[PDB]
Amino acid sequence: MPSHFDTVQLHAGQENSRAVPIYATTSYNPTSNVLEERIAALEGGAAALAVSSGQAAQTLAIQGLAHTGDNIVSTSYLYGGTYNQFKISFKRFGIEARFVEGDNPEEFEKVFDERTKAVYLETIGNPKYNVPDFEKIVAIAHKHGIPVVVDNTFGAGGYFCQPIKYGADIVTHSATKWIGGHGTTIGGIIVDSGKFPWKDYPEKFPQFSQPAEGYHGTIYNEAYGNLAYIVHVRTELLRDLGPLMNPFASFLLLQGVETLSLRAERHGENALKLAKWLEQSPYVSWVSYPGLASHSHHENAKKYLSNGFGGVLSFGVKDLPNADKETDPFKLSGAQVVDNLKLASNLANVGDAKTLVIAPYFTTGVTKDLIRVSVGIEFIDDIIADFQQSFETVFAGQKP
Amino acid sequence: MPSHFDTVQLHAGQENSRAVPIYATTSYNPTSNVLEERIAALEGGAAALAVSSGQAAQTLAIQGLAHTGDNIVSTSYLYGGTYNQFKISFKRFGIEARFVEGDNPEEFEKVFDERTKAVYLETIGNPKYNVPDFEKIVAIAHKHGIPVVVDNTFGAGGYFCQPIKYGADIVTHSATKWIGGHGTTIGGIIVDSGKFPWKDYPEKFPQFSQPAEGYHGTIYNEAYGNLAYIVHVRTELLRDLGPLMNPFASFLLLQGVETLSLRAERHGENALKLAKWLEQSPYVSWVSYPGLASHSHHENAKKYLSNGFGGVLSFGVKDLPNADKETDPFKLSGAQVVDNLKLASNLANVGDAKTLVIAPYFTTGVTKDLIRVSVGIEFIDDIIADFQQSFETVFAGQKP
Amino acid sequence: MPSHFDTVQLHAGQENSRAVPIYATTSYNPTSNVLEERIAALEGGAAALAVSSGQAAQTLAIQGLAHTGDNIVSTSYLYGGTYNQFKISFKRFGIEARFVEGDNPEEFEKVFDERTKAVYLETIGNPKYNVPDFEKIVAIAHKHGIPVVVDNTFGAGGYFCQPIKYGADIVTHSATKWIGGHGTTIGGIIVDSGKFPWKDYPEKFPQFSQPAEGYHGTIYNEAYGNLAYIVHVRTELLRDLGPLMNPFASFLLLQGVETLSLRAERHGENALKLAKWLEQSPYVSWVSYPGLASHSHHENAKKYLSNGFGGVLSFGVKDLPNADKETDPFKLSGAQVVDNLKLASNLANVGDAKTLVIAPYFTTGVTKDLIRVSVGIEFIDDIIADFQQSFETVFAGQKP
Amino acid sequence: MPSHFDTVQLHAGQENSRAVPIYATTSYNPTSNVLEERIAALEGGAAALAVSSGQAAQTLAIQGLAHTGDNIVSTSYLYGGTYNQFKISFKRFGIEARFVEGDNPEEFEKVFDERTKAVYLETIGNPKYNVPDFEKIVAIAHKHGIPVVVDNTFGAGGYFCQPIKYGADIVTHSATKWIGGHGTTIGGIIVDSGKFPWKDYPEKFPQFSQPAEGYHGTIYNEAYGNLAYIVHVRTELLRDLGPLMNPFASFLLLQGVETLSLRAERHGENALKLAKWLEQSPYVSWVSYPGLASHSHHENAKKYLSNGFGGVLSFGVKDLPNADKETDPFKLSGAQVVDNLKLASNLANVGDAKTLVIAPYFTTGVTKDLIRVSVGIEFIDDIIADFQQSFETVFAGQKP
Ligand SMILES: *Cc1c(COP(=O)(O)O)cnc(C)c1O
Ligand SMILES: *Cc1c(COP(=O)(O)O)cnc(C)c1O
Ligand SMILES: *Cc1c(COP(=O)(O)O)cnc(C)c1O
Ligand SMILES: *Cc1c(COP(=O)(O)O)cnc(C)c1O
Repeated sequence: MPSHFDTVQLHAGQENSRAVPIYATTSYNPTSNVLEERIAALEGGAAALAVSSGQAAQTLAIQGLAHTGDNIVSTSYLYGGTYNQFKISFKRFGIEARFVEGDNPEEFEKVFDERTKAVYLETIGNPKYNVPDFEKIVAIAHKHGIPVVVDNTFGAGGYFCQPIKYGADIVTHSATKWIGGHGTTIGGIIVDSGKFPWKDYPEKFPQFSQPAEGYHGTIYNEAYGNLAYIVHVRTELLRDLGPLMNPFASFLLLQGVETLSLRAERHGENALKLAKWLEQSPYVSWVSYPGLASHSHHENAKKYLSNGFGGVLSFGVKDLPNADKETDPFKLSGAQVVDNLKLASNLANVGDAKTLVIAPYFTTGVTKDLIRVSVGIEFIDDIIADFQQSFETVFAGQKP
Repeated sequence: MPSHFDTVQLHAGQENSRAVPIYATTSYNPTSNVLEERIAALEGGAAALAVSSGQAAQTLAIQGLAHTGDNIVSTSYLYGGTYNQFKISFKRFGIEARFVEGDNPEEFEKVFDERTKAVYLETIGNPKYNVPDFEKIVAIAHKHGIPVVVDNTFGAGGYFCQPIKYGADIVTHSATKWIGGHGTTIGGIIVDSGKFPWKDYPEKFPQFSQPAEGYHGTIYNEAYGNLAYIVHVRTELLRDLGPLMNPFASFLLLQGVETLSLRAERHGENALKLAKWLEQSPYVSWVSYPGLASHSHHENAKKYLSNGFGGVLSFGVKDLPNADKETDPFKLSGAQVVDNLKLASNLANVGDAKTLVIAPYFTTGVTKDLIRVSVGIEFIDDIIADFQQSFETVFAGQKP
Repeated sequence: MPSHFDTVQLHAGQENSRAVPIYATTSYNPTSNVLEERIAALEGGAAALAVSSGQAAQTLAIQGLAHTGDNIVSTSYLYGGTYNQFKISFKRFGIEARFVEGDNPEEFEKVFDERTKAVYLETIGNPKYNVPDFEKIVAIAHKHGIPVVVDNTFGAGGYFCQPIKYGADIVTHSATKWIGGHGTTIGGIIVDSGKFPWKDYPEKFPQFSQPAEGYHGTIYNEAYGNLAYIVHVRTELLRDLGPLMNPFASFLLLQGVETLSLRAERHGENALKLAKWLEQSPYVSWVSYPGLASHSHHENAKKYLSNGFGGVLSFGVKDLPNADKETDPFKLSGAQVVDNLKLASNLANVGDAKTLVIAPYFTTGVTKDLIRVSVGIEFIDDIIADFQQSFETVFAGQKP
Repeated sequence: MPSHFDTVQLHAGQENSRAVPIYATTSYNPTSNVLEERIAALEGGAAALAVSSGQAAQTLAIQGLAHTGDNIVSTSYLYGGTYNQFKISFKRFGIEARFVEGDNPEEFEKVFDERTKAVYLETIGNPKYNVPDFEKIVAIAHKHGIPVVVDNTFGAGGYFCQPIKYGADIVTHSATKWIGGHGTTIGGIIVDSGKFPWKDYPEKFPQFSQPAEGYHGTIYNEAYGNLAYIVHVRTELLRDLGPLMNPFASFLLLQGVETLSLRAERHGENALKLAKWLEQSPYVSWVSYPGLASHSHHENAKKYLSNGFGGVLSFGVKDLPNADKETDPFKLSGAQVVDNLKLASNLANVGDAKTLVIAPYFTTGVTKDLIRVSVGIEFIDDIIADFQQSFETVFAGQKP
């Protein structure tokens, strides 16, 4: 299970002061550059760009492809923060999001036209935890000269999945999650594979083909070759729109990256064990996790993930007797179970070293019985023991 | 000079640990909140929002007003980065920037239609340091139901000018400059006056009057009344597009604010004394600074600024013999003066406590003789002596 | 009023990235070195050393001179924490502190013996704010081959007093106070004049004259000449005993240093004005401030202080009716006034930009009527008004 | 391998903002408080104190036991910096360090007298990695009423050893090393088991028995019972002597602790494998690591360590021809091996996630051939391959 990734996450971008300085300066960012190269190296990309958040990394990524009058094609299985960004905020920019339920390859193609500037996927989709069929979707997007953008947040900076290996062109990360690993720092990363042939599609992507008025009349394809996309995103979009990552955030996230494979491995082993334990528990109706045999999209998971199946799972708790008669929400077995955990923390992030839970129906396909768990790196027996005592307290004196 | 500003910059938002904790967390920003409240109070606004840069402040401020198909109307006296942002970047979003030379208010009205969603000004415009006629431009924009957005970066956090006092609706700052004060930290702020009556223009500004699909069906005008703009910018745009200020940035900027009035006063007084001296120098051909009586906009400057005239001036250095015959740039007198400076630092920021100079034709009204100076809070005799010794070097073996 | 000091506090040690990096590194401090060189220049010293606290700066400074069996001679007008340090902690190290009273030099001579390794002064002593007669005490210490160590904390980093200019050998600072300026960061500085002739006293100070076994047999006097003291303190004491300043602290203190003269000037000016105003107040029995003619050591203050008289003052509030008939402490006017302050903050620090108060008799001569103010840089009229409204409340229904 | 240590390292001290705020304040440290409770829980201690560095932790730890005229008794197998501290700087304090070669209990006893205030040991001693016989040495120390102080730095925060379970009284750490884990942050920890019965030695330890003049006449043994040591060290020594830990360092170290078990396990496993590999190399003359069967102390090591044998090893490289005629020491083989390493970094720290090497003859038992290696958590094959390619280069064109 140890591999070269362990070396890369400590050395890529550090060429020759051993720790990298916080260049807290406006004027002459080396700290962000190390981070960028390291995540590039871990993803199997050519270059990367750091921005102030996951949401910013997704925003710039798409705005570097699509302009007013354009469209993008996305899975409907969206991290809920991405869904509003797409359907609502992007619409105010004249960018139309088109959603393909299920991920039959020919369903994608039926909404393609010449104004389609990206296909957008998530490595592990919220909230059915389906892994996309990267090869089929990439073949069909590339056939029509459309680049593929993948949110690989749940791939933990490349540890569980490197979608560039399966043909993805652009990868985005909420580094806020597993890359940082400690719930201290918000950040995003955009990674360019450097393999999408912009030159073949000068009319679809004029931003790389035509002199850039905003950058000394540079033709990005001529001046930067295969890095045209990421250079344009840096020199025009980041410059003009300004979601830059603070060097202190760059520093903290570099600290996390140094232990990424160790943390992620443990997150995955703990999540698979917790998911298996929940599934056999008499308190639980169902569990959703990509590493369970019972998972529908397990075939893709097995093919495209490695070293495990991600840090996150969902499960439903069985009802208290008199389930639907109870007029009060908070008194339902899901919210109760969350309120009685002592180890797990009730809050909305994922990718902390600490185990985190949320019961969606009660604050933020959301049923009342549903608990989402970002599984931490605590001792698995204490994690399980925490759920068990919560179940016990909630179903107090009353078989499961 | 001392005023209640001195008290506010230390106490607004810390009404109730004596220093403000850096809450480097993702999950449950309070440092950001103190900064926002403090800049709001100094500018006389109702509320504010901190974001990752000045560029982002301007981007979100406009994107909270204008959607694709809309237009905005702007002075053409723009900060370099605002120009490309407006001309090139906003165009990709379907927002048309209409530029209007001079500060005749009839030039503004000329280019209004009912899809005009903002008028945009700079308190002290670049590169000629023109202060606009706030009263007249506001009057005419408000007549047509159009809100006025003012980049008050050169007003130093409200110290040299509070555009809201003259009817501005929205104020944006590069907090990177004088607010921070030390060249360490990038950051932006948006300040809402809360005096623009969104309710009276339900169709020009649908984002405040129609149910927000991306925010639980809320009608911002109904739920948040006079704070509809700023709440929308926060809960929709900031959330979806993601240019968040890091808490370490919030923290350092808060430290700068606490001395803003002390610093800005000294920047003002030093700039004026440098300007007057350059105006008597045999080595100078012209000087541009709003507090000089010879400046074309000296009247507006006197009426809308107070406590001084800002920290930035430009001047032209006398030509050396063979100036147009000279083919090589670096031997032009401007580049040579900048090269021989010892105290001043050659870089592009403004608003550092250190004095900074740039000869924009020899790096980035961009004529060959032109030196721009952001005048620092060094002892004035040391700043002057620095220019003097360089002039002497550059022009040696001649007659001043 | 402005002087070269304003240039020095921005430029010294920044030799040739505009801001100084945070080198958060164990291995290869540069940030620290800038702070050191800058405070040395501000104090007219040859070199300096940064350490984790004012208490650490005092400890190492003394342990750089005195060993077990030795004594030092100190004013008894000690900041509270220095007294315990000296009388109690130093004793466990076999260093005996001898406390001399008043300013008279002859009393100094009487307790001097061949094992006296230092004389210790404070620039403004607690809590009577008496300034020492530097010239007489230095003359009589130097006659006996004894160096003078001065805690110049209340000197505000050289702004109000540079004791080295009156012959002091070694100056220490709690940089926690005026040097940082914001109550955020704890730190200490030791400054060496480089002017004490260690070579003339090889027996009194063997640590500079005998091969140092702890440092490869170096004789500090030969290898480092006039810097023997500070090099010995760095390379032996800091190394072995370990009170090192973290580079983040170094960074924040440097930011404060950049406005030192502006803050200190305002603190001094506001304290004098407050002091005068309290004196004429009929709620006030007495006022102690070095810049009042009423002060007993006024003449030392005017000879050795410049640009003002420090940031700190004490005063007595007149008794309420039933003065000695109150056996409840908290009903006395002193405590009542601090509780009804709205702008001032009640805590034990000095040197914050904000106004700080304490009634030491009701938590930390220390009489029942006494309030200690560290006067901030708020608008003076707001500070005064805060006292008045407090007075009026406490004395409501009763004459001044 | 995974255990409860994994939960404790995440949760101890964070009872109920999910991330710990950085309280950068001088006035009212909770960040340090979390780190102290955590390291105490990981060591099996009652309480702990954070200080500016490991050197400071060792200094205050001893100064809280021994006063002028006292002695302590110490292994001779000391980390370099400790030896100078003990032999030289402590002597200036009137504390005599009595060094006891070897690890026979009885040799400790022969230098005990009634002024012996500590026995000081190291978990893995330098420079030959000997583990002391804890049980035997604690029994003879405690028989004479002497507390045992253990530098457990190389125990990695309790992961490889918890000396308190073997009867140690006080444990110190350089948290600079594995606790922190990234070479970013300097710090120390003192841990008190709360088991040493101070009340039975009121004259050997008057600091806990006699009213404390430096702290309100308190008798630590009465007011604080079994926590008298750690409270006296905090409220008197830390307060007067001032080696405070900055909250930024607290925060960074807390982040490191959250991955301690995962890092330390990989360090231990990587060192053992590198050790074994070195043992099959034709370029190596000897290897020293506690986990090898050939190590002199292998039995103590097996008894008192667990989960591995620590992260550091040393070895000696064969000479190149003409050792003795070489007059440039950078042309010797140990130096050349270090110079040709690509992955390993040449510097003095240990306990970084990166592999570090030093050949101490060429910089800081120190012989020509010695390389010390702090083995990092890179992929072991990369680490081995680095040494191999280095040997291949240095000894190119030769017999092996
Ligand atoms: C958290 C998250 C995001 C948004 O990231 P931020 O850094 O919080 O802006 C987007 N993608 C995935 C799948 C996420 O989990
Ligand atoms: C610097 C500047 C900007 C841009 O702000 P950043 O914080 O550098 O993104 C905006 N307008 C003015 C006038 C500024 O000087
Ligand atoms: C605050 C103070 C000290 C102690 O400094 P710390 O940085 O608080 O350890 C010493 N001397 C003076 C006069 C003080 O004001
Ligand atoms: C590094 C170290 C120390 C000294 O700690 P610092 O944090 O460098 O002051 C002492 N003991 C051990 C064994 C060491 O490894």
